[PDB]
Amino acid sequence: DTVIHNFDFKYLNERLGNKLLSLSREQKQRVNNYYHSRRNYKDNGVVLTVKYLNSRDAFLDALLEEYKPEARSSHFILNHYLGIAESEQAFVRSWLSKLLASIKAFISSPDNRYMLSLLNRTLDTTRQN
Amino acid sequence: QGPLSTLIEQISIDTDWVRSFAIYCVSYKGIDFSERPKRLVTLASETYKSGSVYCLVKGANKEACYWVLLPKDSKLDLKDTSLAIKPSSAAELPTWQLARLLIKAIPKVLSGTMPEIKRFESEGLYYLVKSKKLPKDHSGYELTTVEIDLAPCAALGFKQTLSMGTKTFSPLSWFTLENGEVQKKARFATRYQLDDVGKLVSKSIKGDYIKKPLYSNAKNRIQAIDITKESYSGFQLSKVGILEQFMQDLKQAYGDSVSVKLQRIPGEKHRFVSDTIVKNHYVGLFDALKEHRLVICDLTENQDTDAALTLLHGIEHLDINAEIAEVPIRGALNILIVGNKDTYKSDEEDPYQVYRKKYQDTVFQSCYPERLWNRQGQPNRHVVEVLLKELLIKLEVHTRKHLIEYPSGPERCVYYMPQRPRDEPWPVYASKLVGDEWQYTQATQEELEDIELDLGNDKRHVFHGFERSPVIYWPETGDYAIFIDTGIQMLPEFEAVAERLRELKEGRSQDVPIALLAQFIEENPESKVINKLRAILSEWDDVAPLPFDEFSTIAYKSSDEKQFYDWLREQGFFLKTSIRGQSEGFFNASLGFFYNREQGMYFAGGKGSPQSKIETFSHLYLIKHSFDALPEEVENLFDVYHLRHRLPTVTPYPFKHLREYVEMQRFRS
Amino acid sequence: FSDRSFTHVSSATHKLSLKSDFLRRKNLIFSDEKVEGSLIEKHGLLTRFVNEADVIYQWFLGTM
DNA sequence: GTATTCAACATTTCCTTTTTTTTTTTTTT
DNA sequence: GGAAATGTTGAATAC
Ligand SMILES: [Mg+2]
Repeated sequence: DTVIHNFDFKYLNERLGNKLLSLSREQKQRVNNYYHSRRNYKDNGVVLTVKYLNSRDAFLDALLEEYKPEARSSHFILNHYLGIAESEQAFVRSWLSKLLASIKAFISSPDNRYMLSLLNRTLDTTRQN
Repeated sequence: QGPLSTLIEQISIDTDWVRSFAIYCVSYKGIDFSERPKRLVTLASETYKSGSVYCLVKGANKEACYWVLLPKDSKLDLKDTSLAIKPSSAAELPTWQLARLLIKAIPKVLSGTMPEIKRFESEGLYYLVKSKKLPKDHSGYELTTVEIDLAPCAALGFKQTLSMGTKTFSPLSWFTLENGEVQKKARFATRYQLDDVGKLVSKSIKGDYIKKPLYSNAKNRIQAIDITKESYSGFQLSKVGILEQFMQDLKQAYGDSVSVKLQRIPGEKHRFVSDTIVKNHYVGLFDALKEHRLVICDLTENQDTDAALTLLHGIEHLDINAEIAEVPIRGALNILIVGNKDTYKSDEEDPYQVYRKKYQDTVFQSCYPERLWNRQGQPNRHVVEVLLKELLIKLEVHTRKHLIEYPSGPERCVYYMPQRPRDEPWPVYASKLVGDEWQYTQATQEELEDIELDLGNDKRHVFHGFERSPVIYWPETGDYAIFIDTGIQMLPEFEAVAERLRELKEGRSQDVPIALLAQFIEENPESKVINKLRAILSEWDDVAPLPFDEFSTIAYKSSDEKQFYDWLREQGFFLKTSIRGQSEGFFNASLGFFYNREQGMYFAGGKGSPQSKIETFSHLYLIKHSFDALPEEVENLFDVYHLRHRLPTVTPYPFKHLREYVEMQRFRS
Repeated sequence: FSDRSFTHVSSATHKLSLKSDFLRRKNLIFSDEKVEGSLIEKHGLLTRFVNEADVIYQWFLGTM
């Protein structure tokens, strides 16, 4: 239900009428049953665990002070060694703490083997610090 | 005693302990005064090249010598026979000079002294605070440091103030031309090294930094106090945090043998200003502008921004009616949005200085059209309040009367202010209150001889030097009052704040176990905090302890919230506290208006609750006067909240009006 | 800017009008000193000319 | 390759966010 | 020429 990222289906329904086909409730139920038969998580014991992570400022600060043990303050470590301007510090502390908390929870898990972070920026050589 | 200042109360040094150093007196006596510029610019550098010098400090001007600090077994040796070198005991130096020597030597006393012969900390301590990456295709950083030094005070006698100025360093390569040569003002400059752990910037002849900004005359600034989230890590990167760090470093390097104690200003009377009182003053203030016609004009060449419409919209937002016009109207209040003054090549091309001389009897105010946008482009309301209040002040000047109520000043007094056209006479203008009309004249030369006679030893502040200061003069008695900025910054209680923030950091380092929170749920059902806590525990996992970042919804305002956090602290989790409260009083000396009548000292600060980030220190102002006791009415002159924008002022209100009168006489004459 | 129905917007603060000078031989887009804020003032001539020219051009393409 | 004093313009605040904070593609010309 | 009040650079001094 977006027109930036999709066709306007309010306009298409006005203009095409019933030439805009739609699979019905019975058909959707049949497709739902078919998809369940191929992805039967519940009868086989697959569990989906969801966490919502906010900023972890103390956790990030402890990690930064471990990264550079003899530096003075974690704000200084962020500025100098990571290369973050004074404007970007709060934003980076926000998006970095969540990423690192998720990574730590992934690693400490016993048998998960394959993580995929999805950020907005790429972590290529332009952000090597 | 009172609020804390950068004025130094006592410098205590165990002189017999300085066993650890050898001090020599380098005397450049004998050589002629003409030979002085020939053979003194390199005297510091010739002393530096001689051997293992820690640092040197230029002595008192009448003594005409350099004090040089060396290791205990080291011996100074210069090849010049004209110079006199004698060993000097540590007790012969003035105490503050010896302290300046020892403050300089701190970086190489903390380290291993690195037996390379050219150790040098000739320039003092520079604590690195911020760094900025250079623009692309350049290496290195722009280092923003805070320098700690002692300087004798100007206004006060035989007293010295500890200073915390910002200093910027830039890489030497930035000032090198493309052909490989460095610029004119980058060659022969002292070169600095950044420490490997990144604390200090110190002198090194192999260094890569010089003490210049990236762009000429550009100013960087370190904020005074930062407590934005009670973060000790952000407190450390402020001037007061650097001062606490320096006080730690001083006793690390020298033990208890060297100590610097700051002075507390005696606290007679300290009144505070609430935002409610300021708003009450301001809403009644603007109402006097209704019964005068206000004109907005836009005389910028190539009118492009239509900022005049923005000014009109902002003015009517404060319910003041105004009209836009193509040209200024004689006899009405006029705002002329003009271009920048330098970009107009001639006076007659500038709208400013033209209608100013044309309409000699008309209130004027000017602005640039960039100065009404924020950084996101929205209208800047503070600018339009400032413009309106400046218009009100100038209208009060022209009408020779007060339009709003002002506190009663002293009776039978004349306000004199010299005007910059330096030991030659200046034009001195006067203001005076008779009945309810303000008179403004220009002082005659017959009067100014009596003023200069009665001012005694203080005549130099008014009749000598660049930027002389205005006076309040009492003609029937010959008594005077001069209001002098001492340059002494007034500090908050930085040590107690530092302890509290360290305790909060230590407390917040732990995550709260679920058992404690469930126990508080069980024990205190009447607390209103319980529902938010249950919601948070429901959202949270069942085993992992709760991080402090989840508590951010629960403030420290309600009594139940305070009881909850105090219970957590009793369980061993010091998570939140109050430091901006007036009960603690840490951020006095940055608030309200302090006024010690007995000593003649006063300062002014912000109003309301202390901001989480404070950018400036309030200076201490001193009242030089000839009274036995200063008249009580003098302190009424500071009870105005519109000379400064919604803030207490540090100059009497008759001097603002007199300044505006002098500014009006620029074009009429 | 114009969506061909409403919500017309012009970068000019002014009311750009369109005048034919027969003393010269020129159509002049001259600027009355109108302010950008009063965009709901009288419809100028330059916008009308551009809209009509667009209509005629698209009419030519459709007729093609 | 000096140290110290000092006068001249910057900066932040203001009846209190500047606002959100990126990488990615086919085809004819 | 937003203001006041604070603050720093560069420059001259300069001992
Ligand atoms: Mg003015």
